[PDB]
Amino acid sequence: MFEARLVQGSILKKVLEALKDLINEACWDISSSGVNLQSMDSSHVSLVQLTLRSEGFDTYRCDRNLAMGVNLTSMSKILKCAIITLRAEDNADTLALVFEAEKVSDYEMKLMDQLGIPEQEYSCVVKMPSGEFARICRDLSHIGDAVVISCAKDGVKFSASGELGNGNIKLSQTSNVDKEEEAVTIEMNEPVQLTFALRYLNFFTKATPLSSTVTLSMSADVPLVVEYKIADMGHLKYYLAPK
Amino acid sequence: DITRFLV
Repeated sequence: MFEARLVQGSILKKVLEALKDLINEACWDISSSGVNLQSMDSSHVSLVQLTLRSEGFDTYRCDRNLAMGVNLTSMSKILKCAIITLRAEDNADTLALVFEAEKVSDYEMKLMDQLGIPEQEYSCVVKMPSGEFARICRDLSHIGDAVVISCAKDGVKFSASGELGNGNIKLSQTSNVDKEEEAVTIEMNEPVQLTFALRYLNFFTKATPLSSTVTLSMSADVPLVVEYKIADMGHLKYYLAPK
Repeated sequence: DITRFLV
């Protein structure tokens, strides 16, 4: 059976908001170690990977591994009604959500009824403020359907083109940095230039409230990895296949 | 297509 308490309930609200628009239904893989979610979108262009470690929770019990098919819109709606306790019995078709912050609200959510990316190094890795990255993707999606991302040691460029015209955004490698989190840091072994659908990047930037920082990992002819840290708990990775 | 990258 599974039982976990998260005093910072807000994290779980944000995680769901970051996911529900891209993924309707997913299998939450729960173990002694923590929570795992891996799932592709219905159009098979992208894949999300969530990790929430057991140590990120206040209390946590999982006797043995169990998987729960979760409708993410339903869980979002339930989480919209929120100290959180999650509880699933053995052999059950419901997850129980018990909220707090005398008043107690109990929600019983109905449950529903293989393929993994290998681990690799990347030619070109970019760290930047997450708001800056969200803004860039939002802006450029008003010019075209796709972004060309060019990653070199001195900077990263984003370019779109469409009916109205074209646009180029250049961010330099930051230098005299005041705060760590406002830095634009690039680690380049090989330069890379690849094309990605902006519709999907704007799905990914819904994870912005989780983290002040986003990490972009690229290699030639392989999927883009967009990474958000979940402070003290884990991470959320989005993978996006190139055009 | 991302499937062709997944093992």
